[PDB]
Amino acid sequence: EEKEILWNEAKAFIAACYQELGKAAEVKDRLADIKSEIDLTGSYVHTKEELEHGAKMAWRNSNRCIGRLFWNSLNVIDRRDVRTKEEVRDALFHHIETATNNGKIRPTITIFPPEEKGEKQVEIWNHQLIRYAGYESDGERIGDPASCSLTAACEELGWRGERTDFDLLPLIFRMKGDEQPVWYELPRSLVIEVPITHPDIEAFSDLELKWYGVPIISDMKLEVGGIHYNAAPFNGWYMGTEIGARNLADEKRYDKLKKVASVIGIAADYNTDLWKDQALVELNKAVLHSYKKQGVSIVDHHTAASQFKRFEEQAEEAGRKLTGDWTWLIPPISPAATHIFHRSYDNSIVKPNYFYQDKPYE
Amino acid sequence: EEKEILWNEAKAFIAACYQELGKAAEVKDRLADIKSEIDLTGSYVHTKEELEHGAKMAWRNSNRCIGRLFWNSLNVIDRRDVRTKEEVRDALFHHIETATNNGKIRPTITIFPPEEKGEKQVEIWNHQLIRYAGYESDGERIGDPASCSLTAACEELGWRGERTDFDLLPLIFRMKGDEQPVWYELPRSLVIEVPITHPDIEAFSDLELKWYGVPIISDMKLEVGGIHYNAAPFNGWYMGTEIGARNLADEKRYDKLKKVASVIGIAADYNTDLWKDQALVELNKAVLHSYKKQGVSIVDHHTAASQFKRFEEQAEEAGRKLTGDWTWLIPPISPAATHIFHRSYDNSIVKPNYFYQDKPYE
Ligand code: HEM
Ligand code: HEM
Ligand SMILES: C=NCc1cncc(OCc2ccc3ccc(N)nc3c2)c1
Ligand SMILES: C=NCc1cncc(OCc2ccc3ccc(N)nc3c2)c1
Ligand SMILES: C[C@H](O)[C@H](O)[C@H]1CNc2nc(N)[nH]c(=O)c2N1
Ligand SMILES: C[C@H](O)[C@H](O)[C@H]1CNc2nc(N)[nH]c(=O)c2N1
Ligand SMILES: [Cl-]
Ligand SMILES: [Cl-]
Repeated sequence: EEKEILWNEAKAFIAACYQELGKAAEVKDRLADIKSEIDLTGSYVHTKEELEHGAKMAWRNSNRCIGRLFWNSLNVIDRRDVRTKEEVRDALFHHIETATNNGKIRPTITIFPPEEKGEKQVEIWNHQLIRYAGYESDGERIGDPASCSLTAACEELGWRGERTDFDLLPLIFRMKGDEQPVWYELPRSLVIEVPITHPDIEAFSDLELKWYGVPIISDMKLEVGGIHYNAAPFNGWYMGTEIGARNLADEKRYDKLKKVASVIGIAADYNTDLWKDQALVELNKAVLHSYKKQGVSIVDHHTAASQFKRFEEQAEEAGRKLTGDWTWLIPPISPAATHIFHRSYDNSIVKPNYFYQDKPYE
Repeated sequence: EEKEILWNEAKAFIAACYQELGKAAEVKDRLADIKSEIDLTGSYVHTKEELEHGAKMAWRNSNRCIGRLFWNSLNVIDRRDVRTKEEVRDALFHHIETATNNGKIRPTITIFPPEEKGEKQVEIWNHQLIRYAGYESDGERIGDPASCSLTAACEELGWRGERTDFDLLPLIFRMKGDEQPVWYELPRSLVIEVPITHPDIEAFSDLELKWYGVPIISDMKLEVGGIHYNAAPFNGWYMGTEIGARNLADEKRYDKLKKVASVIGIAADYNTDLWKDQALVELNKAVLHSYKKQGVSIVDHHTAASQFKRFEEQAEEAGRKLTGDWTWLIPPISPAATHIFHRSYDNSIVKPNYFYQDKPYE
């Protein structure tokens, strides 16, 4: 019956994928070979064309993503050939390098061997390949609280963080047949960081804020035609709000709004002064300004929303249903200033897609 | 069967209402009289206590409302005795006066006779008792575009607006047995308006912006225990964002953000400058400052969210399920700065409640 779910998903994917690539006449024969392959082996292997397009379809189907306009230009790196942790490590190093591209970020996905019997070949522990550590001890909070549990896990494995507010977490992943994951410290030369300054508030640098250049989500599962690629790290460029309105602003993150209000010279005493709102705007202006100044790719929420409007228009022209999660698509600042706020979206799940999966820690 | 829906709703309402008022032992007898009344008359008449509490329950059940903490302090005016348009007019005039309360706004509802056979005794055309007219002709747009259709309707009835950007629409309602609605010009002495100034940007007054003091929604239907009060205008005080981030900001409303950016001395050329976001903050600061300065009640979105958190806490303590519409509860500026953004809400509809109903114009 496991050979039935896989067979059904495969038929749906191959038909759709080959339609879009204009290879509709080759569906019948390809479906034949797959049918035999599932019978004989219990699974099937995607061609590079299928895998590449499947990854692109998956991004296109990500309801929560505002940046889906450029789904078809995704850079897909096929690494189903890896067998050693050294190979996984170097593939992850390479992903960071090519995606970063000296600041001109290339949306990229590196695809590792898929689950077999639901048995993972490679199991990545990082939420993102580049992320800051977090510590909580004796009322003392350091770094990114979102990373507290992974950090403690890494420190259980012999790693020790310097306990700055911006410790780079090591890459940590487990190979099939190993009981523990291994960890590799990130070469700093691969990691671009952006110091946060303000275009006209000189004192903003006193906050000593910074963030990393490329968000590379590495703990989600890519599903393509019944095949579960549990290890397939992917990246885009940041939307400024992710950093300015969430990462550095949330009380359960870096919680910097009070300090921003201070350096911009406004009181943080009264709700009616809207000091949090003002601090959010200046901080988000600072983030955008800082990334542009260092020549690292970034998009503001207005421009991103305009691009998403075009994605909507493109979907209609192509005859494809549009799906989306309104609650995630709206930016966390001035959402009513975007068209997204003023329309509704069908939150139906279409495959191929990227999914949450259980963590091996916590 | 119409006597069945009514009977079922009545049983559910009376039981619940009398539980909450601690009059549980009187349910059986009250349900008896109602049962006979429905048999004999085809409907039933609420006691003043039931009507008052039903209106309060309805507010408490309004999923989209962030101000529900004060549901139990609602001022309920029972006007089921009205029979003439002069009486309706004076009741509406009175509502404006008492709710305004010289600026110290009292949340108030005036309840008119309910539908009979679904036949309306009184039919209010206004969306709000106080609202600005809107005009669209020859590429010339004046006033509030949201009011374009009602304004044209009023001008079909012999009314003529001065075509300022802030023409007060007349009260317009239709009595049962009349073919046309009547209209009465609002006495200016009853209407408080607030000129919009900025606490430290003196040039802000050049925009000549203003808004009315009290939002009195007058086109929704109150449903209590099977009884349809189609005419029951109600009001609270404004949350600043309604005016600053929507009414004066929406492109399909007053569309003032470009002009705000000008008077606050920032460029409106680049999305990356976040000029819309900055303009929104200053405009919303101006609104709050202006209402406080004139001694007209208003609440900022942070304070309102804190109050709503208490409503959530109060609901749990009372053993009542909480319902809400996340998409409407989140404020249109800095929503992620409120707790509302970071939790989910069950959007189930509980009666008593306030409902949309079809308009007699358009
Ligand atoms: C090219 C630049 C991109 C931008 C600006 C962008 C923007 C965003 C943003 C702002 C979010 C919300 C993140 C959050 O609230 O935590 C998001 C979610 C998401 N994006 Fe994108 N994105 C981009 C590229 C991509 C790529 C390349 C993929 C994968 C192929 C992708 C897949 C997703 C997914 C799966 C989510 C939802 C994750 C979740 O459910 O938690 N996006 N995107
Ligand atoms: C006391 C001050 C109050 C504040 C600050 C407040 C705040 C709000 C706000 C901001 C909205 C959203 C409006 C929009 O987006 O168009 C809302 C919706 C609503 N409020 Fe309140 N409210 C208050 C009192 C009341 C009262 C007295 C009632 C009725 C008894 C009420 C019932 C509702 C209803 C029914 C809606 C939704 C209307 C719709 O679905 O379009 N609220 N409230
Ligand atoms: C832990 N935060 C929730 C979470 C969980 N699991 C995956 C997540 O991904 C968010 C996400 C995913 C893809 C992105 C692509 C580009 C971008 N700028 N941000 C992006 C953000 C977020
Ligand atoms: C036409 N705009 C949509 C709409 C339709 N029908 C009713 C509406 O009511 C919004 C509403 C309702 C009650 C309120 C009470 C207080 C307040 N400050 N705003 C309030 C706003 C809104
Ligand atoms: C599409 C969406 O339902 C619609 O634009 C809503 C979004 N949330 C809102 N929330 C409030 N308070 N008021 C509104 O008018 C809207 N508009
Ligand atoms: C409760 C709600 O689902 C949750 O807080 C969501 C709201 N919308 C969001 N939207 C984005 N883009 N990112 C988030 O983390 C969240 N949080
Ligand atoms: Cl992030
Ligand atoms: Cl309004």
